[PDB]
Amino acid sequence: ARIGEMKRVTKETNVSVKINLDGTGVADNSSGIPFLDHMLDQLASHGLFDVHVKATGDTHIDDHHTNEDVALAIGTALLQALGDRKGINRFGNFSAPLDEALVHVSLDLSGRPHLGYDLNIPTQRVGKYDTQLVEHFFQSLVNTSGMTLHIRQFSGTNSHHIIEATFKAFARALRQATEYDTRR
Amino acid sequence: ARIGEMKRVTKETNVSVKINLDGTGVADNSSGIPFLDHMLDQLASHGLFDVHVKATGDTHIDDHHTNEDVALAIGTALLQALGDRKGINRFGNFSAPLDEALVHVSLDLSGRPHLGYDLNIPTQRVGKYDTQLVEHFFQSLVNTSGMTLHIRQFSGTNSHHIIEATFKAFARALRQATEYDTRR
Amino acid sequence: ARIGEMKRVTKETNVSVKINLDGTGVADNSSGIPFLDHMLDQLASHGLFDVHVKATGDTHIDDHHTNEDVALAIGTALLQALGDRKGINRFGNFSAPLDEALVHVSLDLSGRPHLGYDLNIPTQRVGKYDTQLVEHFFQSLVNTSGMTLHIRQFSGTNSHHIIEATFKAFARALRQATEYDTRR
Amino acid sequence: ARIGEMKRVTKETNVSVKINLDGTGVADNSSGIPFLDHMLDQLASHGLFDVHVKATGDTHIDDHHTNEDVALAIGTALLQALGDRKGINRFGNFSAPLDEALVHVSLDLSGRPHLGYDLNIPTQRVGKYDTQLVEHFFQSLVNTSGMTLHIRQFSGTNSHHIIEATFKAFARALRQATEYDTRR
Amino acid sequence: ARIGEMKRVTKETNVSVKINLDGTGVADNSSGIPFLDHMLDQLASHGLFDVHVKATGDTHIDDHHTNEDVALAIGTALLQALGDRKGINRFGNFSAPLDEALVHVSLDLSGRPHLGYDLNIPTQRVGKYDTQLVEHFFQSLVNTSGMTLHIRQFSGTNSHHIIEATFKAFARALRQATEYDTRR
Amino acid sequence: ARIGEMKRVTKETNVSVKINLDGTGVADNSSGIPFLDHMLDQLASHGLFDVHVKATGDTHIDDHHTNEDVALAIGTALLQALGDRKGINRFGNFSAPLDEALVHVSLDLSGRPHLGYDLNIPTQRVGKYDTQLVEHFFQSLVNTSGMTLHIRQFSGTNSHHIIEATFKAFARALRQATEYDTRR
Ligand SMILES: O=P(O)(O)OC[C@H](O)[C@@H](O)c1cnc[nH]1
Ligand SMILES: O=P(O)(O)OC[C@H](O)[C@@H](O)c1cnc[nH]1
Ligand SMILES: O=P(O)(O)OC[C@H](O)[C@@H](O)c1cnc[nH]1
Ligand SMILES: O=P(O)(O)OC[C@H](O)[C@@H](O)c1cnc[nH]1
Ligand SMILES: O=P(O)(O)OC[C@H](O)[C@@H](O)c1cnc[nH]1
Ligand SMILES: O=P(O)(O)OC[C@H](O)[C@@H](O)c1cnc[nH]1
Ligand SMILES: [Mn+2]
Ligand SMILES: [Mn+2]
Ligand SMILES: [Mn+2]
Ligand SMILES: [Mn+2]
Ligand SMILES: [Mn+2]
Ligand SMILES: [Mn+2]
Ligand SMILES: [Mn+2]
Ligand SMILES: [Mn+2]
Ligand SMILES: [Mn+2]
Ligand SMILES: [Mn+2]
Ligand SMILES: [Mn+2]
Ligand SMILES: [Mn+2]
Repeated sequence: ARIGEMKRVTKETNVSVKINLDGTGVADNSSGIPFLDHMLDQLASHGLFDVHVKATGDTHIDDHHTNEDVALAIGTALLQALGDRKGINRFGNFSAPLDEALVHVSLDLSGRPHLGYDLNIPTQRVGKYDTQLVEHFFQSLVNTSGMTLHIRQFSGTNSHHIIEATFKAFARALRQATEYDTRR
Repeated sequence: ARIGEMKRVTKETNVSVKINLDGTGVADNSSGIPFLDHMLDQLASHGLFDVHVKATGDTHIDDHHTNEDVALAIGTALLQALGDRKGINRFGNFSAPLDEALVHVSLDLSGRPHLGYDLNIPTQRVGKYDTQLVEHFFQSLVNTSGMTLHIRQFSGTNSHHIIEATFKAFARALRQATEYDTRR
Repeated sequence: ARIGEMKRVTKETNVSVKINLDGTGVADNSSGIPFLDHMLDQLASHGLFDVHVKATGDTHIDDHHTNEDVALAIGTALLQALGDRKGINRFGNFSAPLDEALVHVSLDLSGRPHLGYDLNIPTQRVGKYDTQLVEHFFQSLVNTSGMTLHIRQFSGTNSHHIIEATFKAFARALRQATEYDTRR
Repeated sequence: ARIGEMKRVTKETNVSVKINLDGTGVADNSSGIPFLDHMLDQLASHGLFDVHVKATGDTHIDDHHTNEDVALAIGTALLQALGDRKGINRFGNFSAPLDEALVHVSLDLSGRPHLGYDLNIPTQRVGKYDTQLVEHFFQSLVNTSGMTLHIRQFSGTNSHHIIEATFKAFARALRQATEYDTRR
Repeated sequence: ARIGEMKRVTKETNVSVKINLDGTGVADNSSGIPFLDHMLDQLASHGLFDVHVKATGDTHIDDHHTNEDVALAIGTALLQALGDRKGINRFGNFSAPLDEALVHVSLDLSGRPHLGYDLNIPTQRVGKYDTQLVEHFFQSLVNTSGMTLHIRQFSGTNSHHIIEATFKAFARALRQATEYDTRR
Repeated sequence: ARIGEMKRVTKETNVSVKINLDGTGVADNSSGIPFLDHMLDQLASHGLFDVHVKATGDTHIDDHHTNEDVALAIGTALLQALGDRKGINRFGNFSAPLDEALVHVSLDLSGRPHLGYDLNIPTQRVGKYDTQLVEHFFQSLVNTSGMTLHIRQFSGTNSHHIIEATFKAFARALRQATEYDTRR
């Protein structure tokens, strides 16, 4: 089983993260940000990873520094879990709906970081969560993990539906790229 | 008296609902969402139904899952109260103002679900309540009850006035369609 | 083997339907509408289902009531064949060409009905079949089965080619979503 | 193992080609055109075919006649390797990135030739290779093999990145369509 | 060492301020406004001033009166610390980035107050802090200190990044203008 | 003296690089690309670094793979030379002309990679060198070194003048950011 780990402490935040790439979908996510915990459960449920996050930070300023440090920690742990990368599929591709929304995702585990982001989120807040932090989460994840990632919206109107469909399609495309390629 | 009931429990919410179609306007509505309780009182007061709702949920994420599960429960209870549908008017139609706002409603108790929605709500929050949830409430209600519904705005500026006039006109059109047609 | 059945008789039509989700591609389709029989054979041939339809109706008015009642019967039989839905893939996705035409399909077996339809069919009749009935067929199927469905055109000019490519891509995406997920 | 062969000699060129559809990714490509050799290596590496090309021609006029005759020879050898086409998947579909570029490919091994081409290459030369020859290569390949092919660009800026991503996505979609379908 | 002081009490607020122009970067900032404390720490860290603020006010109306009175107090203390202004550089100029944002600042310690402000902040709230108060802060500071100030945005998208880059560039330009000019 | 080193060998290229941050302007640059050697001499001459590059590659395809691998090696060696980064200026800023051209540069040695690129180069080739490789050079350098970089054109017409003025302004801004800050 490919298991990666990371711990990071600064003057703003304290973060611990653990990821299993050959899991059964166990989730235990307790950051300081309740809506982000709901999205990280989708990564376990539709990708079948084991995911565990614990974090405390400076949320009386805002949620920005806690959102950034958690995303950096997940990228580092994924790069440690993958290792040599011998014998994997390496590419993944999927489109996923939630009622009237639909999002398309493709990625490549290349060693070269890049983000292409093309979403149109029509409100500024979902509950207490700020909607500019969705794009900042994915940009910090690709910088520490070294992946090429493209995200593109086909339709949708409700803001809760659009974000949750992104995290569903991302989970299924990442599951495809990390599985072993039994050859032709 | 035509009385319908429903109870639904999931990992997000716990909901109980009871509706009387031949009532005197008794209201007892205690969801977790205070502005939605104020709108459900209009359904009892202007339609003369008896309406009772009790709900608890996961409102520290947001109000979305609690708003959706309550609406599904009301649609199921209405379909159980109606039964065979022998001898009713079946169609209803009404327009209702509140100061400078005016909304037109027509519906048909057909067995075929459809929503046509045409409102223009100019702010994002009324009190703590999110304004995209008005359209999600009516879409969940027509899917479990099987009704054809059309809603169209003629004028209006204040957001509180526009939503409360929708729930007034809906109540008077539903009262017309469920009453017995003493024949010509 | 997951097998679903339905019989419906009204003052307009008489319909019998049977579907096997673990089939070998046996087709026996005899509605009153010859072009619709040719499309239902594609569902058996490219999805590997067993499909059987028998229908008579009031085709001297037009084909509308017979087209609607057959589609409702197929949705009910699919919902009975699926049952609990334990252990399936649940999502499906595919794009299919026929000469110069190309159509993209994605779906989710959710319990929440919705149709997104985006085709541009350039003539009014193919043989004797009316081209507005393509959209009415898919809307009746999602209302009884409870599925989320999105259909989108990428290119194409000939009307026979565009409709037949829709039914090919739909068959391959439905085969993906009903198969058992041997886990990671 | 399905192996196809072809030899063609005219007053312009001399060409020999050999392809294995059940290979391990062995490449030995020596045409007179160095950039085209680099693209043919991608077909072996990402599709897992065995590919061997040897060619000499009249490259002091230009590269046009050598580029056309090699493409015709590959189409003939693929049609000989496939034979009866009993029991294959027959359809294939994939999207592939390279940094900021992304291209979508779908195809069908039908017996009816057609090309849909939609790329936007922003310079006239990559090294010594002329960029109008990319479209001429794919048009000659579909005429001798008899396949339906669609190619469409989603993003990209660098000319080397756009062409190499086309040959990657084409390789993965062709691998899907030639594999045996173990039935449902 | 050039040290300036100020105390101001009204029926709205109570404010105490102390600034050292020849400091080592010691910060002790406790206003009633948490996001403004985070920006005042940047003034100590990148300009190497010693800065100390203590304030209480009427924040149950809003943050406006507390934001205005703190800014007036800082301008007065800077004018007392500078004194005669013999032998200083008097002018300062700097451009500073933070990820995708970039802001240009130039100023002159002239005795004539003026503000030129050209920022485009795309949301209304960062955490609890209102974004119209950024411009009101700088206008009150130049009126009591008597400085000419110009602020201009070159790029940027995230609201937290744009404001924090303004306070970084302002700190480095003010450090340049208050240092002693060892002559040519 | 802060000295960094790197050696990288792949199936495309062979590269060796050495950089001194406290140098006297000694240059010894022998890649396979003659115009790129002329630009690397500007980095020694105007920034006062010592720079040494040796490379061989696959330039009969094109110059792309050799241009990319050299840029990656320089970024790694700079990150090794900097180390802890205690006591440096960390920011740099400069604008530089060459006849009718003028380019503005600012950067920050942050640990977070980002490139903003805004040039308009009016021809496709300068000598034998391809002009799309200027942007690819700077993107590979910021990914291995972890710097924030912004480049913006103010005027210019001749292609040789525009590129050489970029490399002059970059050299003077990097010299500023790596020097020791004798404190205030
Ligand atoms: O079981 P699902 O994966 O379909 O989860 C849907 C839930 O009800 C909830 O996550 C949701 C419903 N609408 C937005 N979010
Ligand atoms: O008695 P009414 O039905 O007219 O209720 C009006 C109330 O004052 C209140 O519901 C309201 C007034 N304006 C918006 N809402
Ligand atoms: O064998 P296929 O699946 O390619 O069927 C094609 C048939 O010839 C026919 O269905 C058709 C050809 N053009 C439109 N329809
Ligand atoms: O190993 P890869 O498949 O990612 O090959 C990338 C190579 O470095 C090279 O083919 C390339 C890099 N950029 C354009 N071409
Ligand atoms: O050390 P820095 O000056 O780069 O501070 C950056 C911090 O992480 C934080 O202030 C920040 C990061 N993004 C916005 N704010
Ligand atoms: O001495 P300089 O730095 O001005 O170098 C100018 C040279 O003549 C040469 O590099 C040049 C002149 N025009 C373009 N390049
Ligand atoms: Mn940030
Ligand atoms: Mn949800
Ligand atoms: Mn919902
Ligand atoms: Mn009211
Ligand atoms: Mn109808
Ligand atoms: Mn046909
Ligand atoms: Mn030709
Ligand atoms: Mn290449
Ligand atoms: Mn004021
Ligand atoms: Mn910050
Ligand atoms: Mn490259
Ligand atoms: Mn020169």
